[PDB]
Amino acid sequence: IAREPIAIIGMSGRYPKARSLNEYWENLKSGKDCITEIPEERWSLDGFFEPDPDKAVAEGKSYGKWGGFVDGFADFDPLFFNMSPWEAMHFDPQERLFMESCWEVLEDAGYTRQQLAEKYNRRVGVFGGITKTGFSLYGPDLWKQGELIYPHTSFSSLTNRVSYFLNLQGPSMPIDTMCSASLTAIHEACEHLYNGDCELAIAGGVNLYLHPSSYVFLSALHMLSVDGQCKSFGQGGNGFVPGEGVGTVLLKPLSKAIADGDHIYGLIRGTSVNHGGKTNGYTVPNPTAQGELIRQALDKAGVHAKTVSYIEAHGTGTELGDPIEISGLIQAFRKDTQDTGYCAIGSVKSNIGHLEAAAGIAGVAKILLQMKHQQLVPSLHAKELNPNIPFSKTPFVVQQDLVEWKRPLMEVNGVLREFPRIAGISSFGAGGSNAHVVIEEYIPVSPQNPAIIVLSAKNKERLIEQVQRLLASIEKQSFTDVDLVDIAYTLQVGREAMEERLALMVSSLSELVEKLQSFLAGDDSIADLYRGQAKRSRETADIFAGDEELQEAIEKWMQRKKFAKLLDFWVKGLNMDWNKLYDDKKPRRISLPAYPFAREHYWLPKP
Amino acid sequence: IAREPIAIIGMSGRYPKARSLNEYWENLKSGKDCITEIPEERWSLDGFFEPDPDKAVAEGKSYGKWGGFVDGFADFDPLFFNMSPWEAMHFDPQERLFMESCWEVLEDAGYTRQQLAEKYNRRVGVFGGITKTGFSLYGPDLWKQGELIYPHTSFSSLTNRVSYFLNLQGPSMPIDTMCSASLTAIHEACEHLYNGDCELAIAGGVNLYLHPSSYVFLSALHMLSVDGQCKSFGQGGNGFVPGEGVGTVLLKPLSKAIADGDHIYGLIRGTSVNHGGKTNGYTVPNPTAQGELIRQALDKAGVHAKTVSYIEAHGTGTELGDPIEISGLIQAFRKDTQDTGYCAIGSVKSNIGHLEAAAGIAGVAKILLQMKHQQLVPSLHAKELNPNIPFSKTPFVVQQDLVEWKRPLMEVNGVLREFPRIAGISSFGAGGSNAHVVIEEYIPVSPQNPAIIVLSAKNKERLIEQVQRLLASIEKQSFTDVDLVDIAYTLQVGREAMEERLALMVSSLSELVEKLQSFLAGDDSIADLYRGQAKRSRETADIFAGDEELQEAIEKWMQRKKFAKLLDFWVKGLNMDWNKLYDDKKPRRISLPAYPFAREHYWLPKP
Repeated sequence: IAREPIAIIGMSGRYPKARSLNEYWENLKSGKDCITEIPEERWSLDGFFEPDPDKAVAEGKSYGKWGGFVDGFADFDPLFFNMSPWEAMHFDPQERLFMESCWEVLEDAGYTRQQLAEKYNRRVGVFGGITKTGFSLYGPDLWKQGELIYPHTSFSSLTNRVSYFLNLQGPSMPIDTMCSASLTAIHEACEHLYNGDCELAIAGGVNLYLHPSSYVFLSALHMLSVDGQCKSFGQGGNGFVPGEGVGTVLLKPLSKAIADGDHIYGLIRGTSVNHGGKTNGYTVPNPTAQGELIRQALDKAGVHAKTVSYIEAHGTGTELGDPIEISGLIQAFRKDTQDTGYCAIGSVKSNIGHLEAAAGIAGVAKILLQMKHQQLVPSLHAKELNPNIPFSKTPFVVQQDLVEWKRPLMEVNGVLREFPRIAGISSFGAGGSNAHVVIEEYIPVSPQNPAIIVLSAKNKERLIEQVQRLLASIEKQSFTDVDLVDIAYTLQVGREAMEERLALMVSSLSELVEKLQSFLAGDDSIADLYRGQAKRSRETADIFAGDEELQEAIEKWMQRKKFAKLLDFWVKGLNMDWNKLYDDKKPRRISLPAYPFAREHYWLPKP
Repeated sequence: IAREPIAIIGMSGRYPKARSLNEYWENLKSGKDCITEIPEERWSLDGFFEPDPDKAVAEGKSYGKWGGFVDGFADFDPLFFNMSPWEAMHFDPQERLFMESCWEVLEDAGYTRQQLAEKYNRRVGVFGGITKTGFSLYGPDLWKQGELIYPHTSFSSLTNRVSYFLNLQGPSMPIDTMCSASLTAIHEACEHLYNGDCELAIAGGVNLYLHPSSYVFLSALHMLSVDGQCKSFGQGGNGFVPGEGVGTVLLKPLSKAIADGDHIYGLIRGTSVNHGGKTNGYTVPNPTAQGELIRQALDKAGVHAKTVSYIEAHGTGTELGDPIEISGLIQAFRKDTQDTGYCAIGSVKSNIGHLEAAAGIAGVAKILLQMKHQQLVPSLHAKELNPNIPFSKTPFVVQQDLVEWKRPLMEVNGVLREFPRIAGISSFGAGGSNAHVVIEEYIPVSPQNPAIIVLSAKNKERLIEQVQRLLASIEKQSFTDVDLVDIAYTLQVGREAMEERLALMVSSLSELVEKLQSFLAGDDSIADLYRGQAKRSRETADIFAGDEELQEAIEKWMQRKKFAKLLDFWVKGLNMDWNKLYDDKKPRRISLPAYPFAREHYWLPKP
């Protein structure tokens, strides 16, 4: 029997040359090649790089010097997370990026820690894909010099730190199935929702290259392309090029997501995992296993293969792997249809490289953005196709250009019928752990009644950045006055009230823009704008909170639109339940910029 | 609604001073303290050990020099696993131990890879607890000397290698929730059985200390006892002492285990996991979380707390942790009963130390052995109890001596009723990931018709060891002629036929003993005993296998008891289906010694 879909109600991500999901989409749309040489900051090429692959292996060197790298890999805001600068240095940057990403995904969804505790009794799971080690390798040389620095990678801490800080009591565990880690995390997250182990789940992954030995080892296994490219299904695919990233999604069963008014990116209709079993080699993929995997996900989802219109392939660009992936796909698909050339296929690995543990979540992000903008983006390095793959005899055509993503038409029974946009994504671990996920698009003020816009951050600098980023988002998302109430509501209930506070009473979006610009310009005496720190009136604020009579008065202030007094108190530290503003019709939560973390650089000292 | 229990149909384990489960039990029964100083083989104490704890931390040293260590930690039989000696050296010994343990657990259960493929379509999951890194830290010094040796710890490979070699296609993933890893693995294994992700599951864990930095780090966190003991619930508990181990269980739903005639160690009636959420410190356990965890497992199991008669506690022996564990337990228990002093409590950590990832499976092994022998063993270092814990006001009494384990009596409704032996086990990760499992005991030849005893190994040396170990087991398990048919059947269908073969036709157990002893003595011309290699008649054997007419003839040989010809051919490489021996009544599978792997030492070279 079929199960209800899992809604994706929040997403965060940083990928190569894409500090934000908006930049990620722009890069994907334009077919941007995000591969570069290793940054000197990570390590030097001298003594590391040897272009002759066989000589490189003989001399313990790497014949690859290319990768898709994330900017600010060592950036962190430890004060924000109640951590010391010294503590941060001990933390694997991968775990740091994931910490921020998990905070971001709650904010994207429009959730606070308080709401998760009150409404969901903290029943939130955290499933984090991770596989790379190497941070710890810097230890021994530091210890020889007497430094009391113990760099360590704790997979368990990847998720436990998040559960601790966000105050979550659902299952908290890392997923390491190598290259399929983050897609396996999504599978496990969904299954744990289905069996009631939690009511919400964070799923995702992270992948960074921190020590040069990672490249030396991949070279020793001849897994690297000498051309530094993932030529997904293209001629001359000869290995992969490594890549970095971090991403998460927030998951909740569809019926409840609709009931709670969440914004929905898409639906997970089915997921599957398996293992290849005994093949001709430990790292040799199994096309029969892959086909059964895909078929099971389709079956669980209730999806007919003729109605799948995009596949995000594993697609690492290997001579052996790429043709095997297509064999697996057609094995699954052909049980439903013999039709050919109707489904687009691609791989983001052609753009940003092989993100290993984070490859799945990166691919999911691509699918969701393709769904949002209803476009299919190019897949790179395959103008000439792998000649060993007979695509014309399969469902699949490698997407070469940016095009409209059209809803497909299938005959139910002599009647044409439009189907929604459905995509599949595969992720295959080198060790043989496989995962597949089937995703479907989601098809759903005045001076007399002004909006209350609130913003808050840990300090003035962060607050200013918040204002800048909100202004940019308003322009980028092409908001109008119709969106104002949603913006207000999201910032009200979807953001944690912090120390440095700002509040506005506005009648129009244009009004909001103007006052924020005046704020940034240094203008003061701005009409109906309030600034303050929560430390100013803390003793009084605490008295207000605990007191029945004083809370009633605040409620009356809200009922009678005494916003001047109300907003003045809020910026001074008085905490409110902004839901009290709304009698019956509650606005919707939408995506707005997450907290702009301090970008403080924390990386181990030279030995 | 309640779910049917998960049967434990196989178990393997190596623990400190216990190469076998039989030795493990003897140690537990006698209250043996298995803690020793660090073996010189692992690392030297010079430059490592400093008894002043605060001085040790200041100087990057360890104030602990004690542990529960497994013998043969670096032993492996790579040829057996189709691996090279060079390959083995690259493999983390933890992964090696787990590989052998997984092979052993199939054999204990009486399963072959072939049977798993034919009867269960390879739908077998592998869930392996692991958390320790350090093997890789030896890399940098080796690379400076130009060695092309890349020691690496791949959590994913822990399970993927097993899935590959054993040819399994169920979920294959490591579990790292720190100290609760292997108990979490059991939870995940059971849940994956319930949701149909597989039909059988291997669950367990492994834990080894391979690099001294592990102790230096535990010292830096002041987690080590200066007395090198886990004083579980005892006066002066002041930290833990580390410990090593590897263990696995094979799991299958009870109804099917009964149907297939498996031997059952016990029943998993309920399991639970959660996370502590926000506590006063990252490593500070949450008694309320623990109580809800335990209560959920009890609820899932349908177990009333008055009927639980033993708890295997996490019990690490810390000033803060031990009293919190009891608070959590009584919170769960008191929802069912206010009764006191009826349930025994203990921790194997008092015997073998804190096995971290493998602590859970070690505790499970203890519970099952206690159930098998219907005895409760001592818990050490608690003659004087922790004075901060008011045990007399709780259900619990620390087990001080070896005693009969009595089935408890509870009043259902004015009527006395005997209940089966039910135990709970807790495992708490330092990062806050918790697990609890509720386990219940399982309450179920002639010269004219001789038994066919078969043994086989990779070579003569291994075969000889097999014979020795079988003889020892016959004496140890106090078998009689009644057990002969089970022994025969288990060795027939529960063992993979290997290259070096031995077969006997016997009428009595005494006959079996005598002929095996003669074999070992070098006697030849032994009546009704056959020796051979499968390479001898390989070409002919292959012809026999593929041929319909020849197989019919073999079947007739079996039907007409032409064992002389039959056994002569089998030892020469002819493969048979021994089930053909049995018309209606099939004997039961029982526990017999697993394959005696070559003990070849593989450890990295000195830098």
